[PDB]
Amino acid sequence: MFVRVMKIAQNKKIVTVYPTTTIRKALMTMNENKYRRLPVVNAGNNKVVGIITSMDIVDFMGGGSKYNLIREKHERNFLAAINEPVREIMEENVITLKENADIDEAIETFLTKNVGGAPIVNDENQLISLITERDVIRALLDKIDENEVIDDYITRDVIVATPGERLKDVARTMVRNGFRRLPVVSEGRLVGIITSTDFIKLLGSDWAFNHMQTGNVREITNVRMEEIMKRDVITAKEGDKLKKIAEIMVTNDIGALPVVDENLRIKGIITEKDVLKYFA
Ligand SMILES: Nc1ncnc2c1ncn2[C@@H]1O[C@H](COP(=O)(O)OP(=O)(O)OP(=O)(O)O)[C@@H](O)[C@H]1O
Ligand SMILES: Nc1ncnc2c1ncn2[C@@H]1O[C@H](COP(=O)(O)OP(=O)(O)OP(=O)(O)O)[C@@H](O)[C@H]1O
Ligand SMILES: Nc1ncnc2c1ncn2[C@@H]1O[C@H](COP(=O)(O)OP(=O)(O)O)[C@@H](O)[C@H]1O
Ligand SMILES: Nc1ncnc2c1ncn2[C@@H]1O[C@H](COP(=O)(O)O)[C@@H](O)[C@H]1O
Repeated sequence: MFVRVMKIAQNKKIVTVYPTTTIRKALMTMNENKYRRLPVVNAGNNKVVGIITSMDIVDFMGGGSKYNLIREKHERNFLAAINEPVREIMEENVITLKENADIDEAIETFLTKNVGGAPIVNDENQLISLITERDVIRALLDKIDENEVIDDYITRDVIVATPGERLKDVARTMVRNGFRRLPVVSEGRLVGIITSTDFIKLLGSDWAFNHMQTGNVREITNVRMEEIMKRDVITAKEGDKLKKIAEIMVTNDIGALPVVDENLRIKGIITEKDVLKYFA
């Protein structure tokens, strides 16, 4: 079937920033709009020139190569570094869809190009809209066979964080593996979840505005997972229906559920991208 992606796209206007928008302001925008994904456009002609997600912020904070903007150019000063324009840490060469793109293209793009959301552009590459894996799952939820089970879709080998792990280390794990969410596991048992969004929430805390002005930047990246993880996790289990799990994700704006034992031992993880393999 050939259904236009545009027929689904968030008919809300898309929140954007500009290349000269500071990292600080981009962070606030992410925070204020709850949107953890921001297209970078010209002011301008509205051409998509970049994209910045919470994962890019986690990179910048210590998880990857973008951290050297802080450590090197700005000699460990997180607060001066965030005055840098967003173009310094945004991803360029963006994966986009043409305004005539269809659902199957979007899905293939999500499944093969390891993205969860893509800007929809026209022929001038001006921003029209954006589509996420959630929008597609929401639109096709009642087209999932009610009997289809989650087993085949579960990612068995889970990359994990522990309650004692420092933020600077979990950030490495997230960025290196390209996983925004890590189940938190201790002695084989699920004790929580931590995501890249949590790291962003932390930066906009009173606790963090304190250490920055009178910090002690390092104390932010030294926080252990137990201090900030979500302890009570929406989990899935083998034998659960795929449609049930999918519905739970979409109705809660949650992208990932750790898959657990009745004893809370980790069997796997299932995410929105996995759900979309049903329509592969
Ligand atoms: N459409 C895109 N085109 C190019 N790069 C992108 C795009 N979307 C995200 N990225 C980049 O991918 C890297 C990982 O970010 P993130 O994991 O937040 O995106 P994602 O993989 O699309 O999200 P999700 O885990 O919900 O599927 C970041 O550097 C981000 O800038
Ligand atoms: N399975 C879960 N159970 C309980 N809490 C969760 C679960 N998954 C994520 N969270 C919490 O939800 C909050 C938002 O997480 P996150 O933004 O990474 O979810 P998401 O799938 O990316 O949805 P979105 O991309 O639309 O924001 C975080 O505080 C995270 O700890
Ligand atoms: N923590 C993890 N450990 C192992 N695999 C994971 C983890 N998180 C996600 N995956 C798998 O990686 C693939 C891409 O999923 P994705 O939704 O982009 O991950 P995430 O939401 O954490 O960024 C999926 O098959 C998913 O099950
Ligand atoms: N955008 C960036 N991302 C990562 N590291 C950077 C970035 N900008 C500057 N740096 C680091 O800061 C050092 C000095 O930068 P510069 O003074 O602008 O030439 C560089 O050698 C890099 O190691």
